Amino acid sequence: SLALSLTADQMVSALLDAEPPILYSEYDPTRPFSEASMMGLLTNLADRELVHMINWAKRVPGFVDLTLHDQVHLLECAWLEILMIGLVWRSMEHPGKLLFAPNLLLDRNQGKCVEGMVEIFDMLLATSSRFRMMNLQGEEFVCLKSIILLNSGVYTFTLKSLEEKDHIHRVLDKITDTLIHLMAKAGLTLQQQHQRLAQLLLILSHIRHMSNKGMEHLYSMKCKNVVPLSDLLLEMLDAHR
Amino acid sequence: SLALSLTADQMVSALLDAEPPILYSEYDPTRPFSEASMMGLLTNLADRELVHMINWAKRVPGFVDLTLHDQVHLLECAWLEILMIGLVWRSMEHPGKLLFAPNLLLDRNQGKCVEGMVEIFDMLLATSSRFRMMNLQGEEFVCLKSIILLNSGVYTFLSSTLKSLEEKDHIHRVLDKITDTLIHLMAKAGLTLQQQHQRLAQLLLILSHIRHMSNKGMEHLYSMKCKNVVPLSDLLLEMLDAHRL
Amino acid sequence: HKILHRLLQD
Amino acid sequence: HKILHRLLQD
Ligand SMILES: Cc1cc(O)ccc1[C@H]1CC[C@@]2(C)[C@H](CC[C@@H]2O)C1
Ligand SMILES: Cc1cc(O)ccc1[C@H]1CC[C@@]2(C)[C@H](CC[C@@H]2O)C1
Repeated sequence: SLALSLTADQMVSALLDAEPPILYSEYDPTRPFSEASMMGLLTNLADRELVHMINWAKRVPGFVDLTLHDQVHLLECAWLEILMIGLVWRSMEHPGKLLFAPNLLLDRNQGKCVEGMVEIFDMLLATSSRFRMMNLQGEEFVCLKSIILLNSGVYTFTLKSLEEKDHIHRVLDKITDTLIHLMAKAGLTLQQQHQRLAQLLLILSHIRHMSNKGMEHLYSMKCKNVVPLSDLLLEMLDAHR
Repeated sequence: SLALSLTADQMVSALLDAEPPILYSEYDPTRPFSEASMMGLLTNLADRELVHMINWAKRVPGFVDLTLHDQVHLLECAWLEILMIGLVWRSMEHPGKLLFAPNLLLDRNQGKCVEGMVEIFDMLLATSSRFRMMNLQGEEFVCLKSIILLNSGVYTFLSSTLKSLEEKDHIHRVLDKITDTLIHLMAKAGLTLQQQHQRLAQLLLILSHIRHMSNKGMEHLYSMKCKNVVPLSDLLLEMLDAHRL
Repeated sequence: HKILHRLLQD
Repeated sequence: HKILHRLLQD
């Protein structure tokens, strides 16, 4: 409630204001990259981004309306998707590169340093290329990221409960209204509007895919003692198994 | 070309006509289930459905316009998603049950008959409940399934080369047509402009969970294969081996 | 060639 | 412990 009262413009500004900062890596270029060290950098970064994500989620209209139990489930389910969509957004203006941080800009060949990671880099890069081709806007991005937060875990929640799901879907609908409203303002025809809406939402399917693969990769790195994961990271990873 | 000229009504009837048949299980209802016997039934079914899926895919407008290689990629990536959305659709009017076949209607507890499968049943059932509450229509279903075929694997196409970029753009053109079709169906149902957009978004976001179920199912099927619980067909094995995990 | 390859032609 | 649970409260 109140989130359902928000106008399209209010929804946008709220999400824009909630945006988390861009963090720096602890990358030291005095030592050469190893599979272990690169995994260390990336997971260290992810861990610090998580803390900001959690606080970002609280500023997403309607999120704090949910039970603490449902908030946990949503973030547990969507955290890697959210990290990924932010990554591809940061990397849009860097063709062939992934901007994990202003001081950490990696190409696919650097992904080869870690076993099985380049396949994930390739997928992320293709997603970044797709966004670039669609000329994705900042306002559209923040809408997509909030959709991922609310949608990814909603299907895996009976009691009421049934009310938690309905509230989530109401807010999702409001963001749909917001996206369309944004496209209309941008001058897109009515037809172009629902076509672009579909294009953007279908990309979330590939982002889900990347998350699933990334979770399996991160898990295998853990099970081989390649990198020591933070307690928070271990718990987020544990939620998917 | 060709598929891009189709009208909204022509797209619907084309998809409806292309629909594969509902196969039966060999299940002998007189004998109780074992872990092995149920996996055998389910995988035997999937194997036979795959043969029909391949011929259905060729009847999806624009699909045969793609190179043989690209058709392969799309099916390899989307096969389990396509099986799953079919399952949830068949099970829509059977709350708490998964209608794998008219003679194989399983409830959630029978998913426990196989190690780790009940969690996958739960996800499929929740998807069927969501479809049921949205009152998903047959014409909408066929649109969603074709979208999965064309969309799921398009992002992993190797770009570069003229032919490849031409393939991706053809796929997206056709995808736009199906979107036009979905909207047409909703406008025809009397939904307002705002309702159409909301419903479209609702339908497409479900495909993200369907992708999730496929990824999980693939891992489970792979685990079953390795533990040698069930002998998988050569076809099923190659489709599973395309996900290389 | 794989089985899928063959079925897509036939 | 549940760090996520706690972080959400803080
Ligand atoms: C995508 C992403 C975005 C970030 O802002 C930070 C980190 C990551 C990834 C980087 C690659 C991984 C270390 C894991 C997932 C799969 C790999 O193990 C996290
Ligand atoms: C979803 C589905 C739909 C069908 O029309 C047939 C089969 C299946 C599943 C049934 C469960 C499994 C045997 C695998 C995937 C995960 C399990 O191993 C295939």
